[PDB]
Amino acid sequence: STHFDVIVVGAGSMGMAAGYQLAKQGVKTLLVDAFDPPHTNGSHHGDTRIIRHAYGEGREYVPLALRSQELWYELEKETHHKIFTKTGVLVFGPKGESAFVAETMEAAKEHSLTVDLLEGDEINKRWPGITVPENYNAIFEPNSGVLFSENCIRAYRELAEARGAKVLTHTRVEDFDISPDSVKIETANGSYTADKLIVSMGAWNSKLLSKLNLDIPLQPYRQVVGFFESDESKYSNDIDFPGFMVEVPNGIYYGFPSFGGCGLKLGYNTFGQKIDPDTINREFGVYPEDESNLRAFLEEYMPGANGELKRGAVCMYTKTLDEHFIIDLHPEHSNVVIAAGFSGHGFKFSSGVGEVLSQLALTGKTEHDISIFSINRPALKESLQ
Ligand SMILES: *Cc1cc2c(cc1C)nc1c(=O)[nH]c(=O)nc-1n2C[C@H](O)[C@H](O)[C@H](O)COP(=O)(O)OP(=O)(O)OC[C@H]1O[C@@H](n2cnc3c(N)ncnc32)[C@H](O)[C@@H]1O
Ligand SMILES: [Cl-]
Repeated sequence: STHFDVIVVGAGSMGMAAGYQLAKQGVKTLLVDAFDPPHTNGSHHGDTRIIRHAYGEGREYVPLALRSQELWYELEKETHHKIFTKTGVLVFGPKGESAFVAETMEAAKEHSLTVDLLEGDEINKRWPGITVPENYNAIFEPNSGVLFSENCIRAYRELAEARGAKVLTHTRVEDFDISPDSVKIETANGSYTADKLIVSMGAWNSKLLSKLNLDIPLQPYRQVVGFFESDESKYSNDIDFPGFMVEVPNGIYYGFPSFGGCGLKLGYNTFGQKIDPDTINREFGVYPEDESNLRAFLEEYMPGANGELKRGAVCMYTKTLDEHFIIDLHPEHSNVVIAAGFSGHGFKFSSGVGEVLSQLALTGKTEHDISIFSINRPALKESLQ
């Protein structure tokens, strides 16, 4: 016997941010999650997340990256939880052989971002612990950095609840009942109604959006990361070792400097096992590529951080065909908002997306230009049942 103004299904990276934005405006919101955010079953754990401004995936992402950065700084001031550390982010690759590096440089240029350009030995000299061939070039962004993702969701939740938002945990939404003037969700713990619905179930979007008559290609991928014992005199955040995302002949890798001696963290971005969020094996090391792919990179580019494995984590990417996000209203229901397919690089934007989702749910529009994330774009191959 309780109606809400807005219901958010999937209170993760995007959903909890949306809940915070809605709650702050006095909007009666209900957030429902299959677990208890932040948790280790979705796509937000692993402790840290890189945030970049100069965007190699496309310069059209810069505006939202900058707005998100400002929002992260605001969150830092609103909670006791640590939110962001300005490690700066280094991007490098073979000269003339990386579209990612090239677009990163062009994005910085087009938006007048503050960055350093260096190559060959200059990279090795500036950052002891990095060893790249002389034919490698790079762009360093000193003002971007590292976000503590679990703290972000935890802070957004605590703030949202303090303002009246209700969070229903360990409740898996199984179906949706949408009408022209209301929305209703079904769960093992009961049904709820509201005026608007926000759908942000991460990897599970690939299995439940069909319940909304949507047939959009979304592939979940098993993506691991490892923390390795490193030479702290070189890889510690304290000695300014940067966060990074680089492209080498065999793919794209990303990493973080050691924080308080937790060890350098590394991940392989271009490769992962195709999986189902309900049957994925979340144990690190069950595939010999888990650890081998990482050490193959370390022994060649950051030899001093190829020590004993301290910790491992298994997480998920949810890719769209063009690897661009999906942030839009449901084509058949203006009272339903969709957030999906962040394709492995959406957390840094979660703060900004929360704001966008709030605007879409309340007004059906947003001040941000989200055209590249249209649910109707061709490269997506979207359709109905
Ligand atoms: C996996 C990964 C991703 C990643 C990364 C490293 C790894 C190993 N590093 C990143 C980085 O350095 N910078 C960056 O910008 N992004 C990076 N990423 C990607 C980012 O983490 C993902 O894009 C992001 O987390 C996507 O957010 P989203 O909100 O989509 O996913 P979620 O956080 O998993 O939240 C979904 C929630 O919904 C719930 N759920 C699922 N099904 C249901 C049902 N049926 N009912 C109710 N709730 C449901 C989940 O429980 C989850 O909490
Ligand atoms: Cl993702």
